[PDB]
Amino acid sequence: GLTEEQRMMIRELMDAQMKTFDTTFSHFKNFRLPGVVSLQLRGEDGSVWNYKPPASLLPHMADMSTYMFKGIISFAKVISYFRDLPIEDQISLLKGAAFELCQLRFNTVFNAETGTWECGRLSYCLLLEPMLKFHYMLKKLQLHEEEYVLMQAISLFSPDRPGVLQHRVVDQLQEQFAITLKSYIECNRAHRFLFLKIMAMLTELRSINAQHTQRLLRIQDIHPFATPLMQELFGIT
Amino acid sequence: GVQGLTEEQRMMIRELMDAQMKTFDTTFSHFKNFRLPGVCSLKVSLQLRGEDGSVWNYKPPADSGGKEIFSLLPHMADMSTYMFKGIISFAKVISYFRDLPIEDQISLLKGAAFELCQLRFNTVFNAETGTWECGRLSYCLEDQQLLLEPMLKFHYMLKKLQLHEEEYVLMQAISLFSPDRPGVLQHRVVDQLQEQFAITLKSYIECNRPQPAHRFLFLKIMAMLTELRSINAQHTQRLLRIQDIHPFATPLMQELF
Amino acid sequence: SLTERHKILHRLLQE
Amino acid sequence: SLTERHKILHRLLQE
Ligand SMILES: COc1cc(OC)c(-n2nnc(S(=O)(=O)c3ccc(C(C)(C)C)cc3)c2C)cc1C
Ligand SMILES: COc1cc(OC)c(-n2nnc(S(=O)(=O)c3ccc(C(C)(C)C)cc3)c2C)cc1C
Repeated sequence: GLTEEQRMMIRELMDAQMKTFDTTFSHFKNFRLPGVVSLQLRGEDGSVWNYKPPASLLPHMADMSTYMFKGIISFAKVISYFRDLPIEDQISLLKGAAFELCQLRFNTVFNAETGTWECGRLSYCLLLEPMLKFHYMLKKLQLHEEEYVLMQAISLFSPDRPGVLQHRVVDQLQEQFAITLKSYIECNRAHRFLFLKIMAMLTELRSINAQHTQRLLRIQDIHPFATPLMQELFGIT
Repeated sequence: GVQGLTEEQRMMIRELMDAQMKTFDTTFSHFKNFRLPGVCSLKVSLQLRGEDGSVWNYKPPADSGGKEIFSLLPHMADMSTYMFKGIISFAKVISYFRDLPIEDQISLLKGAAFELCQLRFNTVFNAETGTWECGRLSYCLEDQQLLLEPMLKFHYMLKKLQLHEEEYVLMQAISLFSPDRPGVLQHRVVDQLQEQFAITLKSYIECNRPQPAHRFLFLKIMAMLTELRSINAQHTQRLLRIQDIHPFATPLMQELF
Repeated sequence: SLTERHKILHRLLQE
Repeated sequence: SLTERHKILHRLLQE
């Protein structure tokens, strides 16, 4: 089984996830909408609105991503090991993992049967695009909550992001999170390469991030759509 | 055949056709700033095609009691009000209607507003798809029992007759100049005008429609007007009931009721 | 006298 | 500098 310390680490992460991830999106409010993926909105009363985009959703996506990232910042802030870090490292780690942590969270509300992200009263529907493949591949592994939250930790405490001072401490923390994940898998799951499959997905996800940031910077120069918080994340001025 | 109409009949059809062109925007291009349901036999879904190609779709709630069964009525009120302003204009450009004293103009418009809207709406009704195509808007019926509701049957029946524009416009004239509406002083003049519009319609049909599929067309048309006068009574009664509980009508509709 | 109870109609008719 | 170019993050982190 797992050491008492490993059990405390998983517990701390699971509690942070609970306190900071509203899976029903009940508090996602006042977002922009394209004026009068496809987007579905169910009202409390039974009505459904549907947007089919042309053969402009970006203001809305920016609002969604921003809501997601605020939750990620909170997640991080609840973790003791992250709190102990100097402020500039906290910023550099969050700038480096924001995209990845959002995607991992979004994976947990992705339905592979219907190709839909089910975000409370909202749904996004639509796979050689790497982002869509990632969601299918990651979903096929059928990870537990605890595996997701350890993947988030491993992505957050990456020692090699642009601007990290405490590289050695962060590398140590990453490795303890990885060992706990390896052990969690040994003690609960044949699934003989699951841990490495998880790490390969992180790597792929680190590469989609690069591509997607490049694309979003291009679009943002022509047609500005990003929230203030996104602009900070992208180094936009 | 075509020229089997008197000069006077030809000028009447031309005046009416021209009034219809000037006052019926079939593309609804200027229908703007309407209410929309926020983010039961006549239940429709609503579709909005943006200039850019995108579509928005409203599917309305199922019947879960009420308070939401009328979700679309503010919007229908806004549509109806736009329709009626077009109907007022149509009337206003007709010489015979202009000559009438203002109170009769009001009383005729109060009495026919519903009928003229329906007739105009029939021209953009697609019987194949059960859809009214109103420019970038569409209203679709949900899913043969829809033929129970007299309003729906009317649209399907009227559409099956395949009338020409000129026939629609003469139907509108005949409905507008009804001598027996609640409040008409010039009852006799109005009855004379109604009959000349009916005779022109009969002649128009004689001089343009030889086929067995149009046997009795004129009388079919007149029976449809009569039925439409009766659905109006029923529908006004319903709308008054709904309006007392959940006020939805525009100032112009309130006046008309 | 329907003109007082139908101000908007009256207006639209005068335009 | 890093805190200066990320004022909002900084703020959200400090609460
Ligand atoms: C640095 O922080 C970020 C960087 C991002 O893109 C690189 C994004 N981001 N990721 N995807 C987007 S997106 O292009 O709007 C988008 C959002 C959602 C989807 C799905 C629902 C998966 C189809 C696809 C694409 C954004 C914006 C979000 C954050 C917080
Ligand atoms: C006398 O003035 C009117 C009276 C009306 O109802 C009796 C209407 N009216 N008729 N139907 C409606 S409605 O219930 O909003 C409505 C209008 C149109 C449709 C369609 C979708 C075309 C079948 C369904 C329901 C109104 C309002 C309109 C005017 C202008």
